[PDB]
Amino acid sequence: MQRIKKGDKVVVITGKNKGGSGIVLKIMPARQQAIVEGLNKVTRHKKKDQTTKRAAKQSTGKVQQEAPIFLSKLALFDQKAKQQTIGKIKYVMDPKTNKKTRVFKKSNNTL
Amino acid sequence: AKKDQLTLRGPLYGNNRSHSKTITRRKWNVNLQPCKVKTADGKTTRILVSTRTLRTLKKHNRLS
RNA sequence: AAAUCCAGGUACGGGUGAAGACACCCGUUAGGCGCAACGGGACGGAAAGACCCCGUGAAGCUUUACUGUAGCUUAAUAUUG
RNA sequence: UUGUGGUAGACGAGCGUUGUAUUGGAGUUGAAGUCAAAGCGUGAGCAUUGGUGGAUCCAAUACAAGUGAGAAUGCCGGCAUGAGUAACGCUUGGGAGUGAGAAUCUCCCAAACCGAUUGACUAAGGUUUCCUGGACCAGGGUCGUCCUUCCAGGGUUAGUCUGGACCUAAGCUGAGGCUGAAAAGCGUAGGCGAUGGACAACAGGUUAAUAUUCCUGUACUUACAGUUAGACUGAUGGAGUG
RNA sequence: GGGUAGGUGGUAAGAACCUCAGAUCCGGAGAUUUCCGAAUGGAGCAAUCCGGUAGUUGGAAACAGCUAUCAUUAAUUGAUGAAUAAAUAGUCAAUUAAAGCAAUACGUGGUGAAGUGAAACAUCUCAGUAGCCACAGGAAAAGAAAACGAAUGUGAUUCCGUGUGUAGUGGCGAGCGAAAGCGGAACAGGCCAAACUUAUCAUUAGAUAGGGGUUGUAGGGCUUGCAAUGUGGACUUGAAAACGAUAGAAGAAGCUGUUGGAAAGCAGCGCGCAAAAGGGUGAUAGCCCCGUAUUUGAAAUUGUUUUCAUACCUAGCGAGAUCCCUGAGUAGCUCGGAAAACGUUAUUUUGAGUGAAUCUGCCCAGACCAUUGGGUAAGCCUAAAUACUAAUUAGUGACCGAUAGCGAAACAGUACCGUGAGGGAAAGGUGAAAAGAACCCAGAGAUGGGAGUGAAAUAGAUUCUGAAACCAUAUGCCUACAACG
Ligand SMILES: [Mg+2]
Ligand SMILES: [Mg+2]
Ligand SMILES: [Mg+2]
Ligand SMILES: [Mg+2]
Ligand SMILES: [Mg+2]
Ligand SMILES: [Mg+2]
Ligand SMILES: [Mg+2]
Ligand SMILES: [Mg+2]
Ligand SMILES: [Mg+2]
Ligand SMILES: [Mg+2]
Ligand SMILES: [Mg+2]
Ligand SMILES: [Mg+2]
Ligand SMILES: [Mg+2]
Ligand SMILES: [Mg+2]
Ligand SMILES: [Mg+2]
Ligand SMILES: [Mg+2]
Ligand SMILES: [Mg+2]
Ligand SMILES: [Mg+2]
Ligand SMILES: [Mg+2]
Ligand SMILES: [Mg+2]
Ligand SMILES: [Mg+2]
Ligand SMILES: [Mg+2]
Ligand SMILES: [Mg+2]
Ligand SMILES: [Mg+2]
Ligand SMILES: [Mg+2]
Ligand SMILES: [Mg+2]
Ligand SMILES: [Mg+2]
Ligand SMILES: [Mg+2]
Ligand SMILES: [Mg+2]
Ligand SMILES: [Mg+2]
Ligand SMILES: [Mg+2]
Ligand SMILES: [Mg+2]
Ligand SMILES: [Mg+2]
Ligand SMILES: [Mg+2]
Ligand SMILES: [Mg+2]
Ligand SMILES: [Mg+2]
Ligand SMILES: [Mg+2]
Ligand SMILES: [Mg+2]
Ligand SMILES: [Mg+2]
Ligand SMILES: [Mg+2]
Ligand SMILES: [Mg+2]
Ligand SMILES: [Mg+2]
Ligand SMILES: [Mg+2]
Ligand SMILES: [Mg+2]
Ligand SMILES: [Mg+2]
Ligand SMILES: [Mg+2]
Ligand SMILES: [Mg+2]
Ligand SMILES: [Mg+2]
Ligand SMILES: [Mg+2]
Ligand SMILES: [Mg+2]
Repeated sequence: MQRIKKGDKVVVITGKNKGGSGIVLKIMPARQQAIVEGLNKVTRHKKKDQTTKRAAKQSTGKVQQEAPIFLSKLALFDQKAKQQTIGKIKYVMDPKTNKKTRVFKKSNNTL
Repeated sequence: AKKDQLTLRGPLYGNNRSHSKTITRRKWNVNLQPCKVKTADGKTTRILVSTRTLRTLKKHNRLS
């Protein structure tokens, strides 16, 4: 399975942004990146191009979007625990459904 | 080729040594001669064989 | 663009010198820098002289040079009575 | 105390480069590289500081070498000199327009050369160089708004034209076969091979680009089937013509 | 089968979809596989043209779709059949194999130079090398003594060290150079012909198919007995098991502060280890991530080994007879060559000629003869050690780091040169992240100057660092009567 999936809450443990909590919107496995909403906001200088029916307007000024972040800098966020903390996960297989599930190693919380 | 039809023995390549031991490549050819070999009273083909094979056939009562 | 180019700020007369000097010795002359000309010199440029000699170098050709050989011709022997 | 010029040459002692092995040390508070400066050595050489640079490097003792560049009409790359010099490879003037910019682009009027040709149709070859619009990185021996250059789109219509589905010349290939150490060479029957022989379409119009091909008009030729009438049909071979 | 939550190959954003009834992706097994090319229906200027035959569907037929087949040679079989009665040659049909390529590498065989050295050159060397051709194989070749050789000797072949640069061989010059023995790697010996016998061929067999036999301190056959039912193979089919190969699963351990754009650096306090190999993460991370040590797992294909059964082969010691068999144009010999270290010679081989004997036999022990001794030619097959790497997996380097390393880090045998064979380059690095510079000014525009992002824009796509030659600008000094390495 994968350490980080599309949807789970995640934070950053290195860089200028420390303790930045967000939801992963998209994962590129090949480039080992991850788009997390609200984090790594870059503002491309949006030019103007008019060669299509939609390009006739293409209103784009200082649109701030999301820049991808290396998957190593991401860490899963705990929610079930009363005191939330950042830890590592296991890949135990519970015989109830025989499906692999991530479980933290500093607690006993699933996913 | 200049070779027997019963056997496959062909030419022998060697040196032509003379006085002063000068080397020149030469070829010995087999004594190919025409002969007719009967086989069960028929097919008297005019094969081209060497004299050695001809002698062998003669001493074998023309058997091949 | 081009061949050329060791670095140059690159006079003339007599002598000297590897034996014919822009550069050495002794004298004379000459403000700095161009442009248009013509070829005296720079033993000017292009071509590791084709002439000559050397190399126990190459190649082509010639002959009663040597050693061989294709081909031609003669004999023995086998096919062959 | 005696000495210390020196080529060929002999001998001895050292410097420097890269890497490896053992130790220690420096480095985003800035390593290597790289530039500058008014330093230290007997020599190869070695430091200090500052600028640039952005991640490796230094000292000691040993070991192993693709280990030291000024010359080889040395190889490669760059840049000078000659020199803004020679040259720019047969063809004029003006008016109007476009354009930011015009001797060079567009139109018009002349003018000058070709006119058994610089005119027109095609074979061979070339392979999109053809038409339209746009552009002026590069190419055009100048310029350029322009080009046979570049970009985007488009363009080649056949029963009768040129060649196959027809035929052979020189020649090539060539089952068998002959010859030859091997590879192969020769060669019969067959099969290819036009620059030749046989075979039915002419006139006009149309698009920016095709036209005996598309369109209009009028024709022709060869196959197959049905049908009518007449006739016995007569080749893979013989003969004539070709 | 594994494995998930993403995917629709790169220059590549966007548009439109697919995907949790399990996608994309990885592995095993299959399906489809246009045309040229051994090309093989015929041709031909390669990727084109022109067909025949037998089916089937439309048409009224020509015709047009959709299928299969159609080359040559060799072997076997059958049919037909000339000169010429029979019979062959030939013709036709059916079945089975062969064609070709590459691994710039190893093997065998045929053919086979020259540059060069000898300080010239012809013998010789180079060298049986290069090249040309034929045939393979996973290796090939060789191979079980008519042997070495001088002894109370060894007992197939192959490869390594020594013997030794020795004995020798050489215009005795340049040079060339073993065979014994010894020490090692591996080790394996089998099977036909003839005798004798069985059955069948107009049985003129001298031929076909079986039993018997495979030799040297001679063996086998002929006749007559004892002992044998085993051990082992280079061996066929099966069944079972084990070890692997082709995807994978799990896989421990860290926070705080400081410089900094950014920490992983530095410092403090800790923790894990059968994991301190490596890669990435904004600098230099054992504890951030992927991994590594270790434990594991295969539906399907495939490799090695072992066990059981099962085919095939595989068996000793005597006696008598005194009879038979033991590889012929063969061994020798002569005339020309060659192989061996030998420049031809005892041994090996052959183009021409000639030509033996049959265990009281034949060959050999460097001419040759005698004694002694060794061995059984003229028939075949043979694993292992040995030679090499185009390719697949893992890994290493006191090997290279864009003039180096393969010619080729990039789309290189490309661009380009030549009719052709053939010859043959150069060229890598923005930044952690394109956040690739919106906007304003000048300009026709590219572009430049600001602004903005960024730690840095003198990192700006001309994109790491940026040396010298070379070209310009400037502070200071000197230079227009001056003969200048
Ligand atoms: Mg010779
Ligand atoms: Mg004098
Ligand atoms: Mg000379
Ligand atoms: Mg001479
Ligand atoms: Mg000579
Ligand atoms: Mg004669
Ligand atoms: Mg001295
Ligand atoms: Mg060092
Ligand atoms: Mg520095
Ligand atoms: Mg060197
Ligand atoms: Mg020059
Ligand atoms: Mg100049
Ligand atoms: Mg001049
Ligand atoms: Mg002039
Ligand atoms: Mg002029
Ligand atoms: Mg002109
Ligand atoms: Mg003019
Ligand atoms: Mg005129
Ligand atoms: Mg004309
Ligand atoms: Mg073109
Ligand atoms: Mg045009
Ligand atoms: Mg235009
Ligand atoms: Mg121009
Ligand atoms: Mg028509
Ligand atoms: Mg024809
Ligand atoms: Mg013609
Ligand atoms: Mg036209
Ligand atoms: Mg599946
Ligand atoms: Mg010679
Ligand atoms: Mg010589
Ligand atoms: Mg010499
Ligand atoms: Mg073999
Ligand atoms: Mg895992
Ligand atoms: Mg882990
Ligand atoms: Mg690390
Ligand atoms: Mg003898
Ligand atoms: Mg020899
Ligand atoms: Mg005997
Ligand atoms: Mg003797
Ligand atoms: Mg014998
Ligand atoms: Mg290179
Ligand atoms: Mg370079
Ligand atoms: Mg070409
Ligand atoms: Mg700027
Ligand atoms: Mg530059
Ligand atoms: Mg730079
Ligand atoms: Mg003065
Ligand atoms: Mg004066
Ligand atoms: Mg003077
Ligand atoms: Mg002076």
